[PDB]
Amino acid sequence: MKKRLTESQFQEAIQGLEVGQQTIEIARGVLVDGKPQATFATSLGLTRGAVSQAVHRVWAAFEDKNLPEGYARVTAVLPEHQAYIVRKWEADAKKKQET
Amino acid sequence: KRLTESQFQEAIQGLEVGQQTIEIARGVLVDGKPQATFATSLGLTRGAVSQAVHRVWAAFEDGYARVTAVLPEHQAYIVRKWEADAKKKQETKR
Repeated sequence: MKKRLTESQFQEAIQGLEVGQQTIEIARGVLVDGKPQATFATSLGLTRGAVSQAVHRVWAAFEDKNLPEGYARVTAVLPEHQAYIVRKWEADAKKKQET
Repeated sequence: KRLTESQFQEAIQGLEVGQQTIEIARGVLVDGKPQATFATSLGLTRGAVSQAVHRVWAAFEDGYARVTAVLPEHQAYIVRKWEADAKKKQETKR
């Protein structure tokens, strides 16, 4: 990452999305305001996983609408060395997209 | 087999599930009720119930990191196979 969205991108993300208002507020706070997830867990009395779950739903909604040709979205838990390779792949991807 | 409420609380913190999953897991692992009671009461498959209980138990039992990325399809498929091969390894390990 970082994983960020403008308000305009955020609206596109939730456009026609089945999602509750609390999920939206957390998602907004994390993705467009840039706040850490742990703060929303503490303030709202939610587990860190519930918060992560809310952020992911909106982020995924956006990406699924903005996948370049030949690309796909993945979320997965991986041993650290594999996570390292993914980051490299992600960075390489981004440079090509930019170009 | 079983968990304390203290252990239960600890195990559910990182889980991305709905309250139903959590409540089934409490009933089975903390209060000790059979799984089939929840499949029957709620109208769930036994698989959905076993999966709910397992997620919570595995969280108690268990060099890893969470990644989220958009990649060229060939790499996306590899991540999914890695994840799969990793969970079947963590299934046995020994």
